[PDB]
Amino acid sequence: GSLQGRVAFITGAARGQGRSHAVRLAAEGADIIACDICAPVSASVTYAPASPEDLDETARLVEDQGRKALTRVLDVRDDAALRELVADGMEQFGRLDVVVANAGVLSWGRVWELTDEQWDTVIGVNLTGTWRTLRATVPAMIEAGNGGSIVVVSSSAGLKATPGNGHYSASKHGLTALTNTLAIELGEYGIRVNSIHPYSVETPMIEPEAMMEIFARHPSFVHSFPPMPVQPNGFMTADEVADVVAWLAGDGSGTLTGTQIPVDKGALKY
Amino acid sequence: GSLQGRVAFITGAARGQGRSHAVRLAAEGADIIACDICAPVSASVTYAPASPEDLDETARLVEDQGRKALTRVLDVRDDAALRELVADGMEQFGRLDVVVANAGVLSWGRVWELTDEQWDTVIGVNLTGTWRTLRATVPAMIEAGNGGSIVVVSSSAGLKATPGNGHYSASKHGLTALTNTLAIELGEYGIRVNSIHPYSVETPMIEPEAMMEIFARHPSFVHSFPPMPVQPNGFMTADEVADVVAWLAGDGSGTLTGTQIPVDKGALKY
Amino acid sequence: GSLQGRVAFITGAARGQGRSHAVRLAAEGADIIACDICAPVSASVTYAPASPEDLDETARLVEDQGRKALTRVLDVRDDAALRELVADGMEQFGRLDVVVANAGVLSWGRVWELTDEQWDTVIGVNLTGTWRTLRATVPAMIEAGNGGSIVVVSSSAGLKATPGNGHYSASKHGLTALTNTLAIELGEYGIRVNSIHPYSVETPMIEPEAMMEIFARHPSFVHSFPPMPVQPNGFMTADEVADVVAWLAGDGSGTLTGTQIPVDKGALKY
Amino acid sequence: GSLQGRVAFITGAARGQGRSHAVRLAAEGADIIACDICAPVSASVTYAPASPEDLDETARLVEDQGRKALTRVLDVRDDAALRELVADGMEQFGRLDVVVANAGVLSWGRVWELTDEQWDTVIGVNLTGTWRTLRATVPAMIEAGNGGSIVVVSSSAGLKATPGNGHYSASKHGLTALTNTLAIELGEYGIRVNSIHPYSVETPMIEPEAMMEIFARHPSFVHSFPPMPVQPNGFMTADEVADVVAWLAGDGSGTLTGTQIPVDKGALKY
Ligand SMILES: NC(=O)c1ccc[n+]([C@@H]2O[C@H](COP(=O)([O-])OP(=O)(O)OC[C@H]3O[C@@H](n4cnc5c(N)ncnc54)[C@H](O)[C@@H]3O)[C@@H](O)[C@H]2O)c1
Ligand SMILES: NC(=O)c1ccc[n+]([C@@H]2O[C@H](COP(=O)([O-])OP(=O)(O)OC[C@H]3O[C@@H](n4cnc5c(N)ncnc54)[C@H](O)[C@@H]3O)[C@@H](O)[C@H]2O)c1
Ligand SMILES: NC(=O)c1ccc[n+]([C@@H]2O[C@H](COP(=O)([O-])OP(=O)(O)OC[C@H]3O[C@@H](n4cnc5c(N)ncnc54)[C@H](O)[C@@H]3O)[C@@H](O)[C@H]2O)c1
Ligand SMILES: NC(=O)c1ccc[n+]([C@@H]2O[C@H](COP(=O)([O-])OP(=O)(O)OC[C@H]3O[C@@H](n4cnc5c(N)ncnc54)[C@H](O)[C@@H]3O)[C@@H](O)[C@H]2O)c1
Repeated sequence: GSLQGRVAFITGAARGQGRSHAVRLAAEGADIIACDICAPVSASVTYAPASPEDLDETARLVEDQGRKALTRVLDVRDDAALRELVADGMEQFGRLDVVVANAGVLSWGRVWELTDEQWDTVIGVNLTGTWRTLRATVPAMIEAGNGGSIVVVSSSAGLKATPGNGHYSASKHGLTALTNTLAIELGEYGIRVNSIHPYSVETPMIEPEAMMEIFARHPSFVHSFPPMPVQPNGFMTADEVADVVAWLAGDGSGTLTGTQIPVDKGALKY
Repeated sequence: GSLQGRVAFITGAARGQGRSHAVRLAAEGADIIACDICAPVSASVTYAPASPEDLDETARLVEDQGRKALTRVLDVRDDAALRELVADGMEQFGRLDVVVANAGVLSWGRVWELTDEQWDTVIGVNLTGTWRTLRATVPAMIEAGNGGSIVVVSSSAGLKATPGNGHYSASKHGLTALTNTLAIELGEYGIRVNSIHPYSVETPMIEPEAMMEIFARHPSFVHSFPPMPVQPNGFMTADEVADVVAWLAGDGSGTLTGTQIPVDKGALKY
Repeated sequence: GSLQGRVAFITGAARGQGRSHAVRLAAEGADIIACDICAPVSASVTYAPASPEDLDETARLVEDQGRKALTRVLDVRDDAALRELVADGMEQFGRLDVVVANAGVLSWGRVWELTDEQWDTVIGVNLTGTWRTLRATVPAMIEAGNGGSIVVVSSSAGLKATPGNGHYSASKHGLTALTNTLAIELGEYGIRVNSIHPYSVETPMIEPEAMMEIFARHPSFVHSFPPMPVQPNGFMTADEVADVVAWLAGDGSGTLTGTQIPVDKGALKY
Repeated sequence: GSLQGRVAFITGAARGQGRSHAVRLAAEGADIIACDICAPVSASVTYAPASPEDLDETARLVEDQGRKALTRVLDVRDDAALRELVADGMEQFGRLDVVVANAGVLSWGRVWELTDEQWDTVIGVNLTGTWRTLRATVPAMIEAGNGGSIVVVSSSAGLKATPGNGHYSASKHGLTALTNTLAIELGEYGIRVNSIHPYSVETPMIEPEAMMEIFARHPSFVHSFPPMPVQPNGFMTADEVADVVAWLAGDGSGTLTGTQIPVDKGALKY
């Protein structure tokens, strides 16, 4: 496979896109270090939470590919827990080639109506939590000496801010900037850093209830959420997003660092 | 008198660019609500801090333009302080036409070498603090019913992330997103929201030794910091930045909302 | 006035936006060199053409501002005619401070359905014609030695390409590039170069029959043409576009070169 | 292989990037239609031209992959030649799945110093010739009814214009626009359209002598041409660009349409 004998570290791997990346990267030959908070993060995040069962199942799916999975329940806002998982992973697998910084949360409210808890939770998990993930993994990837590839999961909202979630758009634009700063800073080490910007991926993060409420109260907001030109009905799958991550993780994308890749089937073109 | 009889609320107004905006908007006719921490923000911010004398100085300069100045020492991370200043300001002036969210801080370190204090300070002042400023002022502007103009001070690093300051670049990209989400959400209220992206402005924030050290350690980082094509030697002034803020604040820029204006004499073109 | 004693050269000045710039820059104190083809460009351009009477009217409006107008019927694709008008303008006024490259045409068709005529006309007037305008005017501005400001009229379709007019979108993206290349090349001469990107300006170019037909045949294209957030009904006026041009033309925008200014009341945010 | 039983049409296939794409897509299992002017395009293009022999070598390299090659000497500016090659191609192969519009030329000069020959050659080949290529191929792809993937070769200068070649930067920005217009127009047909933006690729197009002449006269222009952060010395190869084209051509990129992919090893981040 394109990743035979390599090792990837993936956050938010309990379900959804994170699980898809873990399984796909395993299918490509990588052993997997995977973590997820496996719990509701906040009263302000109103869709269904991931469970520890979900993470165990990612691990079974990785093992089904003939690979090894080290999994752990942790919060990416918990620096000590991240350091320890990285250390345990390096002891078990001995190298670190791919990082997928994927854990995130979403909530909704107009900028001046957002609460402290809404703000702090989204900025804290999405932006600070990603930074902590990067700070914990980068030294191990440098020390391993094999170069590497880091994929930061931003959002289409990380390139074009959307109404009703300025805190989420801010967190995700912040991720675009981290990706690009880190691409410059890690160039000399042979480590590439790129970001993906998905749209309309069918996971529990998309709460149809929340969207209907937003468009009910502010009908003009619909103009920020158009159909996808090459798939004008319904949603893309988490596995489809994993096609992009697999390619970025491997040598086929050796010419890309600092790129913002929209995974949106054309929606950002409208 | 492009702003005759109007009221502007400005953060970080003790000195530097914030001072220049206060005095200019005053000379255009606006009375001024202005605030600043007037103290060191963090050991991690190594250049000289502003003083309470600086903010009194801004107040006197505004008064010399024939206008009123309400000033206060507060931290933009202190929500109650912000709310109280907005309330006292509305009591005194009865309207709010312009917000210039200008308070900010800078420090330097590669992404994986940043400390919790460096990160938390930059994200908390620049991103969260700006959000708190917007949340505290937007409802007064809506209630006044005269529409208005909000200027968010981002940076050239909020459009093109730079090496050695990923936290700062993230904070300022986050501000780009806040500007654009807010522009959409406030359009129906007749309030325009735009961001400026300065480069090389002569204020204490760019005392040169930090940058000298960064380049000495990481020589390749110089490529991210080119000359300004229309001023290839030296620095732009804080009063030059206030020309742009003055035009965005007033009606001459009525066709602009959601725009990112580089104030860089062309440096972003390189 | 902000442009007192200065001289501006404006193309497509017979009506619409170009007329509004001519009259506005005259009100600011500038003398005006104004030109327009005053004729239908092509059978492929289906809205009403400008007439010589239109250009004489622009001249009368300039003269009512107390300023002088040199006007000339010419085609921006005609190099000799451009060179001759620049020369006559320098003989009359002895200087050249502002250039507004505004002449433009529009037609509609899907990429693979466009005719040679449709393509050649739009590329030829918009992209090549603007280039000829800059080549003919830039040497005179340099020679005069007072620095200057050049405004290139692109479109929102010069930043975000639209369906049904790939030729026009390509021409206007070409103008964004020309603006930026020229800004770098002219920096050393003290000449600023910026582009404006309007949307939904009420001129004959936007007679609604063509757009109505495009939408009826290709209904999904409607997603590319959202409302303006701060003006969700109707169109902006040519005089409103002239507010931005006037500011760019003068010293208040001395910190801007190489900037792309959307004049769209927020529409590109959606 | 990923493109087994499919057909790809490639322009500029005599050598350099175009040859790399033809041989790679053949290795993935596609039969090839390939064409090239195999002659000097213009006195204004000063580096060595491709030869008919170059194109025959490409054909052999395709046949070595065990695939069929239909090749033809033609100018992409020549519409009848394109239609006839497309027609012969469909008769021979029966379908058309991938188009790589790669033919291009480069020359150098400041905007107001460019000759008519310089301008007309670069716009005619790069912008108009690419348009003609798309207009000739898109109908055949639609009629075949299998969807498809179209790759437009722009340049880093199609994202960030460069000094000394405003005409080339304009032509390549125009290609960005064509890509995105076409992505919206072709979505309903299951045809994806994406653009690549390479930098520093080792082909005859990079003439060390012309660069040295440019920097000799205008030293400040060097700031637009930085090193590649993940390959700070030397050039990337044509085969490395072909990794990106092979991925875009195939189903692994099914989530991408309207994307601008920089192929620059990070250079655009500086
Ligand atoms: N669903 C979409 O349409 C969409 C679009 C663009 C971007 N995104 C982003 O994609 C990424 C994956 O989201 P998803 O769609 O699979 O949704 P999801 O909610 O199903 O998956 C996110 C996972 O992250 C975990 N997580 C949340 N906070 C965490 C924390 N503090 N520490 C550790 N783990 C945490 C969750 O438990 C969950 O398992 C997220 O970053 C999200 O913002 C989603
Ligand atoms: N100087 C530059 O080159 C440059 C370039 C681009 C952007 N910026 C941005 O411009 C803005 C103004 O900075 P400047 O150049 O005038 O530097 P400065 O340090 O001279 O001024 C910033 C002011 O903000 C105040 N401030 C900092 N943290 C605060 C807090 N928590 N609460 C209240 N006040 C606080 C400071 O006391 C100071 O008076 C900042 O947002 C900065 O990030 C500066
Ligand atoms: N109307 C809009 O909504 C809109 C939006 C974005 C950009 N634009 C651009 O604004 C600019 C001004 O257009 P407008 O809206 O005022 O439309 P308009 O057609 O009323 O004005 C354009 C003027 O350019 C002149 N012209 C056309 N081809 C010429 C040529 N070859 N040589 C000399 N003159 C020529 C015309 O005769 C006409 O007077 C154009 O470049 C157009 O592409 C318009
Ligand atoms: N080399 C670089 O660094 C670089 C960087 C960015 C983009 N590009 C672009 O990549 C593409 C490939 O260029 P390359 O680097 O392989 O250079 P190249 O000159 O080796 O290849 C270009 C090929 O296109 C052919 N061609 C030129 N004009 C033609 C016409 N009118 N009709 C048919 N064929 C024609 C040439 O004969 C040549 O074989 C071009 O579009 C170029 O602009 C190159």
